[PDB]
Amino acid sequence: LAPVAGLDVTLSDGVFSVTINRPDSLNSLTVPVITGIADAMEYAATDPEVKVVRIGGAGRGFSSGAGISPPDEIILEINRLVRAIAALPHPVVAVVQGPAAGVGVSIALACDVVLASENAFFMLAFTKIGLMPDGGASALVAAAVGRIRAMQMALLPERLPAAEALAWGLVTAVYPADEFEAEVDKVIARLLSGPAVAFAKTKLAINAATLTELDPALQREFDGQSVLLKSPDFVEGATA
Amino acid sequence: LAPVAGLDVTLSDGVFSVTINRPDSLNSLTVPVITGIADAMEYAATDPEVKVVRIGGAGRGFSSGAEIILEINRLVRAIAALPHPVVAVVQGPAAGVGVSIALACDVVLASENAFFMLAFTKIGLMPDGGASALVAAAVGRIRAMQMALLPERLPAAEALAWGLVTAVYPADEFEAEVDKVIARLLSGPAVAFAKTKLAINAATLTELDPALQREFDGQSVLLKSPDFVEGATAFQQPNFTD
Amino acid sequence: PVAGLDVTLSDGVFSVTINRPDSLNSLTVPVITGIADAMEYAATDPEVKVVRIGGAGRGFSSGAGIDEIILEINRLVRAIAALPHPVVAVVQGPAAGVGVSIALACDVVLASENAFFMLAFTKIGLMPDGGASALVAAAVGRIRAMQMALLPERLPAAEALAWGLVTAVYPADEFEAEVDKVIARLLSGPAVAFAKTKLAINAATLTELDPALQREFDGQSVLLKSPDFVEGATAFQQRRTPNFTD
Repeated sequence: LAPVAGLDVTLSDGVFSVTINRPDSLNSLTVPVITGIADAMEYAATDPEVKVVRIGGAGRGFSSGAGISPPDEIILEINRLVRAIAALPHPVVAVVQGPAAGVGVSIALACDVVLASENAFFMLAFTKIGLMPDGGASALVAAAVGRIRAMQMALLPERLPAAEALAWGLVTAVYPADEFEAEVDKVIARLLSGPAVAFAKTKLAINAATLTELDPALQREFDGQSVLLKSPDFVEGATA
Repeated sequence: LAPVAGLDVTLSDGVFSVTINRPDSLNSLTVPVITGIADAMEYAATDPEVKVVRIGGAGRGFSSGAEIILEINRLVRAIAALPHPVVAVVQGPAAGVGVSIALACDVVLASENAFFMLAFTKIGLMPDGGASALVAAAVGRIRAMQMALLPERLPAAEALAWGLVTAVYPADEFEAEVDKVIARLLSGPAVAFAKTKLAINAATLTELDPALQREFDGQSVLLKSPDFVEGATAFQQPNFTD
Repeated sequence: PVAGLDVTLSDGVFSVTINRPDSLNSLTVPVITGIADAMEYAATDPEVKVVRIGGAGRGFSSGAGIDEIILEINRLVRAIAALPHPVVAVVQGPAAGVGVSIALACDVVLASENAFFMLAFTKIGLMPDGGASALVAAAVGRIRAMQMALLPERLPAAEALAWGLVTAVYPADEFEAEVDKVIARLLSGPAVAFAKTKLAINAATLTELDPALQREFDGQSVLLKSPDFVEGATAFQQRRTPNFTD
């Protein structure tokens, strides 16, 4: 597997771990990073040494989203990345220690388990800069919290705090910020000692029932974002 | 756009507003005025100076609800397909299809004072307006059955906790908070909002159109059945047997 | 006529009560076959207006006792979803594994404050069956379904109400009387509006129930005849931590 700058990928004791490490950019994502994540997830599905996956961010925040600083390519890699999380025949754990915004939220909600810090908030930032949701957020969000709440995060984006995310059913768990790394470790270890084949078949089955709209949604997002990206309102969006 | 008795429609500042004005019926619905809402929503879909749509009711209540089915269905598909944010403004009770109209919208803003009730079943009918899908899509299947089979006035605050409503305000802050939200929408990117709303609807409302059809087929039968007669009558002044 | 299972019709009220209190209303194949047959019977019979499932004594059902088991689970679950009457689950205590699936296939779920829910399958090396891969998410959404399934915990009634998983919670000492009120109110309601209401919501929300049941069959078939299952059931029998290796 090829190494990628701003991204640490390690496999230890069946825990495939993928950490985005651009702590100066608040873990914003660039095409070659999105691409390495996609590659790693696709890789993880093929390696019989993998039992549990974990994706997270170093520093203060999980990810600020796609780097706001050819255009269709970013959308295609983001889509290829989400498909790969959703297909992966193991438990995927998103470790959300700080803020997650735009695509960061989508990546996390493509995952199977979402572990939040009291610190963390979530924001579907896209309309703030003249874009629409990406990475399947058109389905992934509503698949967890329902329609009205999805519509709300997307048209009236706001820093949704962890405690509220959990009460909406958007995250699996919230730990106090001083206990977070320890509680996350206990979750990974419980999963690591679980029935690997039953976990695989359970994750795939819930996803086949709850994500029948993922692919259609990725097709629309590609169609829609691709116009919005090459459009005037977004040039203004990125300026401010 | 033809003016319609019992309905006010305005295009001020890029804000398309539609208000049911029959505060004596508690904003009850008829063919002519349903038809009007429907026409106006279809109008607002292509008028290139519209940015945000707004449905609401005069006075105390939002709408107390009810051929009539078909025009309701046309109304609902028009909300769902409108390529702008449509906002439900619910200052007081919303009953029957009134609930369905509000839930078809994309943002539901509610007063401390507001209440939602799907009480078709009390009078021998089934839910309408796509409620057999719109409710579940927001709050899931178990809560949806509860409202349909065990109807109860659902105060705004619980509705919010469930997640069928976007926001609840105190009666005395209500209109001001509503206008901040509208104003917030007006400031936003109009094409990105249109694609966002339509994308989210395509993911969540795949069962809405078939639901409109099954409802039409079902009410049709139930509307010309004893249990409706008996149920309509016992509200006027029930013993159901079908 | 089935051992461990009482079926009764009253004044339009078809009760179905598992009676293996000793094992917390465990489910054998004969008995699963029974509830299934009973649910199918109740769709034909014009005297039936409301249907209640429950289990005797402390528990509701601890699920499958511890292949045809799955085919019949599936039959049962389809029979409940297809039933043109309100079907009520009366949960006075623990619900585990397919016990939960059965509850969640119902239309109305009434719980005691004593009750809890747990998708146990995974503690013993199985996947969710009985449509649980569709039915749980259909009520509470994907993140929560996945949590219950991958990190099973005893989810107490009251937290199940907040999630949207059940219709109502009652204090234990008030539970039986309250169930009765809800049953009677439904008895008094219009039967055909109810039937159509039920089926319309089911048809909008359970679009994936059938595909789920199929996947669950193909998946459990493999898992039940695997080494992780024996390790799990044994370890549960022994009140012991399992060591999985598959």
